[PDB]
Amino acid sequence: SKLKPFFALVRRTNPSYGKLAFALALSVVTTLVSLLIPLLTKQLVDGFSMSNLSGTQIGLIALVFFVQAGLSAYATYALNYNGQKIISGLRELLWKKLIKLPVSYFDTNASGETVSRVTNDTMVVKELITTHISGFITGIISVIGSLTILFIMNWKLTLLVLVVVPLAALILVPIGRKMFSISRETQDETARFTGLLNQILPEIRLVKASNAEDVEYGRGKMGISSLFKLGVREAKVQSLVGPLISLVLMAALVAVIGYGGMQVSSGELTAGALVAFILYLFQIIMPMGQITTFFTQLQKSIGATERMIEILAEEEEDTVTGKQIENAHLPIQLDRVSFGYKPDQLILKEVSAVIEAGKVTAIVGPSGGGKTTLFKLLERFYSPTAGTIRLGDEPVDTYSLESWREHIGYVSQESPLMSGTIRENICYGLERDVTDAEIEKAAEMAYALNFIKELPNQFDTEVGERGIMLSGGQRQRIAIARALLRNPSILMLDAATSSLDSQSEKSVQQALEVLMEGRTTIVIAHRLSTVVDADQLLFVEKGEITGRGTHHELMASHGLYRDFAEQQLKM
Amino acid sequence: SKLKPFFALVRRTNPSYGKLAFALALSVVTTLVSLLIPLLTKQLVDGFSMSNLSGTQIGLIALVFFVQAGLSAYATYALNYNGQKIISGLRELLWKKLIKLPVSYFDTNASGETVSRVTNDTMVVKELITTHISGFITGIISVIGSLTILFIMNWKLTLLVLVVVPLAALILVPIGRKMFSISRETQDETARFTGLLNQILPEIRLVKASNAEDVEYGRGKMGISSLFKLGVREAKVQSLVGPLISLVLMAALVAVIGYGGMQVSSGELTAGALVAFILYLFQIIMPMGQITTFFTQLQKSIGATERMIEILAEEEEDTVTGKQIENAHLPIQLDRVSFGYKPDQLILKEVSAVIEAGKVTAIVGPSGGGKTTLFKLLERFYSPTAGTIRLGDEPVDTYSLESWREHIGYVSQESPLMSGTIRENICYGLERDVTDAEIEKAAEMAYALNFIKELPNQFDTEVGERGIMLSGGQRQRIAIARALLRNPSILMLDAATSSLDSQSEKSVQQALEVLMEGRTTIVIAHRLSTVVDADQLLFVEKGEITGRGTHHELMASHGLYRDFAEQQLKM
Repeated sequence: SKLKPFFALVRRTNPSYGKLAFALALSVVTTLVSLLIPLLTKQLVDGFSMSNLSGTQIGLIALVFFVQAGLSAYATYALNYNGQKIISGLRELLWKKLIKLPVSYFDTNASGETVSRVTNDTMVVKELITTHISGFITGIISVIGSLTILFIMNWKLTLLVLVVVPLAALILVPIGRKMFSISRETQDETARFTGLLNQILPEIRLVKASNAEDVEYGRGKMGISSLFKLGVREAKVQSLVGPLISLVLMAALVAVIGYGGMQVSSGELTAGALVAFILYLFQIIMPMGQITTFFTQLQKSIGATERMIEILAEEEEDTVTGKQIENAHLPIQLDRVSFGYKPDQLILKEVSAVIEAGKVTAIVGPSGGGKTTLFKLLERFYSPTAGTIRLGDEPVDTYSLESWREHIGYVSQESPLMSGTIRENICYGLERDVTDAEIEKAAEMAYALNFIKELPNQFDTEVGERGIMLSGGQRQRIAIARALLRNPSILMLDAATSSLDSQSEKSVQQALEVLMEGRTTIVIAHRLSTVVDADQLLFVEKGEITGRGTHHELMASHGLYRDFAEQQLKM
Repeated sequence: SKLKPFFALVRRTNPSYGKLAFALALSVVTTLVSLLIPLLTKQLVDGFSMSNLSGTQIGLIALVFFVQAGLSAYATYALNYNGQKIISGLRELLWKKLIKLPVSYFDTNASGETVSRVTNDTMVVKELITTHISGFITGIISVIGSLTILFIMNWKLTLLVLVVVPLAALILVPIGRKMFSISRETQDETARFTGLLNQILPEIRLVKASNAEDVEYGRGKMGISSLFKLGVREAKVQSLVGPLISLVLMAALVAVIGYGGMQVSSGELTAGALVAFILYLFQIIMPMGQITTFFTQLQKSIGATERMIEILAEEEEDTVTGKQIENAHLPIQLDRVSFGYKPDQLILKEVSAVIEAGKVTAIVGPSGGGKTTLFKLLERFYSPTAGTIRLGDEPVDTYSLESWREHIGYVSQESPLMSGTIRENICYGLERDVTDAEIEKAAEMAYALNFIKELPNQFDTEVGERGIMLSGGQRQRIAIARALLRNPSILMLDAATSSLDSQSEKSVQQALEVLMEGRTTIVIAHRLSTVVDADQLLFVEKGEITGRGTHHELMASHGLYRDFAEQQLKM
């Protein structure tokens, strides 16, 4: 059944089903060659006297090894190469989907867990396909055909003793499991002792100050004594297991080998059959581990595939919405917007607001209310189900979300840089324009080129893999220049105006007030600089609008009664 | 040479020599028995038909096996039991040392590395001693005896073949090493890709703002392409190495046992000898690897051995210093006190100050000032070298430090508590007095019976692993109450007064003041409650005494002014 999802995925990785079959059959004939190997040695033993035909048989055996090696090598290379093509396809599709579609909240599920899933689960799937789909088939064919050749070579003989030996081995194994259990308890208790020590040391200050080194020495002694008793336990078990292991194993080996010798010395027809038997039981034992490993890893592989298809399931979309985009200059309207999170959580309720077009307007929200949610609603990652943010007499959703975000003036103080150089900022500003060679021209025009440390270079200025060797204000003004470059039509502001002085704060304030004056400006912050800057301001509390109007007597009085208490809470 | 420190440490262990000798000789006996084993099988197989007397012979085989197993078991039990005894001795010595002598500075080295040192190095030493000394002697004996009896068995034919086969194995090994290295290069690029994805992920919100989804899709595709490139090389190397490994190993084994069979059909010196040789050959594989293991872990542990003596190296002093402490109510004097963390560092320079008996004391310190080291040397954890700290005309260096230490009391900022219950703190308030059964009544006197009458249980109420069951305020109050009761002479702390408000702050302040109408106090906190409760107010700057005099006028003029007024403005 799970083969259905597994094959669905490998079908999503579409083009190598014939080469894989080639590889599998070549591996099969490889194992058959390995089966052949003993018999030529058997003939060699049969010759036994002269060197000429013995030399010919040596030639044959060397040739057959060489064929086995070459063909097996080709099979393995083909298998792994195809598998790496497969894994390339998997990662390509997965990354494409995972970046393109899934709107913000899904990556809100987790951060490192997703990329971890991708990496490790892809690796497991690939190793599975190539190594284990080889190994299981080759080994099972090997072992069944091998016991068959044993039946042919040996009757109701020294193959029966062989098959009863692992009976005793299975009787053996649980003893090793018990040893493993005691070992587990051992590192468990050692970790306990380590934790006790970790607790004790940092407070050595109070320990000494109390003159209580003696009771602590006693605590250590107790812990050590407990570890000592457990060590004695492990000792007893280890001693009664190990020699028992050696006993049973060596004894069974002696039984097998010496009973074969009993056959050969008796004149039974087993002397080159004996060398065949030893070689060939060797080839028998070699591949059992592969069988067991496949049996184990199948479960994890299938779970991984389930995870993969789960990640592939969900969907999102952006230009698909429409093309009804216009000049995008109209007041933003929130109409009875109640949609928040999952319809059963309901973090929002009927939130309605009117912000005039081309007007600087900020918001104020509580630390733990709905301010961040209203932020993510203005930036419109969430899909309003109950509420409606009115724009353009209801094409607000209808026109391309890509076109709308193409008008967005996104900015935030937290935002570091994408890895690389300064040019990549405007390359991100690319919208099939590339801004030609108006890139540095605009950098100059809007104050950005005046500022990145006298432009050490226009392209070689490496912003950093992470961006450490640059400060916050620098990157924030880089971003504001980027947004001014993109489209200076609709501006949002997280108000990246924090501790960047009174030089850079006013710098970005005039940047938004001059370059972005007539067009729409939206601010979200906590300080009074933004509330006095904005022409209109609204206030949000318990996930509901609780303030409106201009910001002079209105917001002063809004403060005075309750918002002043809120501010005093902030300080 | 290094065996001399090894012997010195295990001599610090002391009682084991004879028992270890017994065990080692027993293991030698066992390995000789193992050598003996297959000769019995050879006698049996050369017996040959006539399973009757074969019964007696195989019974002799069985008894030899049984005595081998039992002797080996006793050997292993003795080895591990003794080794655990040495581990006990080491752990007790390290713990007694570490807790008792090392003054705070040795811990200021750092914390976690020391406990990791302890646990891991003890484990390594145990494993070394017992497993690897036994194994090294066992293996050398086994392999040498094996080669000798193999001489005596087949001479020039079998030994030459056997010796030359590991020659081809050594030919093999470097290719396996190269495969391993390329595999490591493989995980290197996997981690590179992982880090790229990790970096890009919050950059998903950034790019969804920035609309460069195709740009990042491309970035991921180049990353995947690089991984695919490397995978091709990994594939080629794996394909080359694998078949070559199988080739050499299987073909050489063919050579060996087939030459045996060639001889067998040759009617040379054969039959059970083949059966004998086979057993001996396996008698090599179990020992061989152990040699390798011993040849590594030793040096590992020997460094641990060095590490051990290093911790054992440090020495320190206590109550063997002397005894002169009895009223402990004389003014303390700081006379030219000049010693930082190290004489060369000179964090502290000739600081001189006066504190009269019973006077409250408050110390004002900056973040970068030597305020912490000043407090630590008041704790007398920083040994005076040049300067002199003396109350009672320099007995500080004559009487025992711990004596002054019970005569003083301390509580820190965080003020955690010993793992366990209420009994931890109160019983730590014991100095052979045992404080009868008034501990709870005294706690009541010190306003500590609040959480006695909480009473989840008087003694059974347990705080958890660390003590998170309680809160900062209640832990602070219980600890201070108990310790101040325990030590009513000098009184000292860093004022663990916090956001524990006005109820806890005032209550604990008045309680400690009740503890000290006739007792001396000193505080180095960073607020103003203790200073206005203090009659002398002092400041530290650059490891130098400044800002002395009475609180109100003198501090407002100079002490509480200057940088303190500056940071008050910063408040």
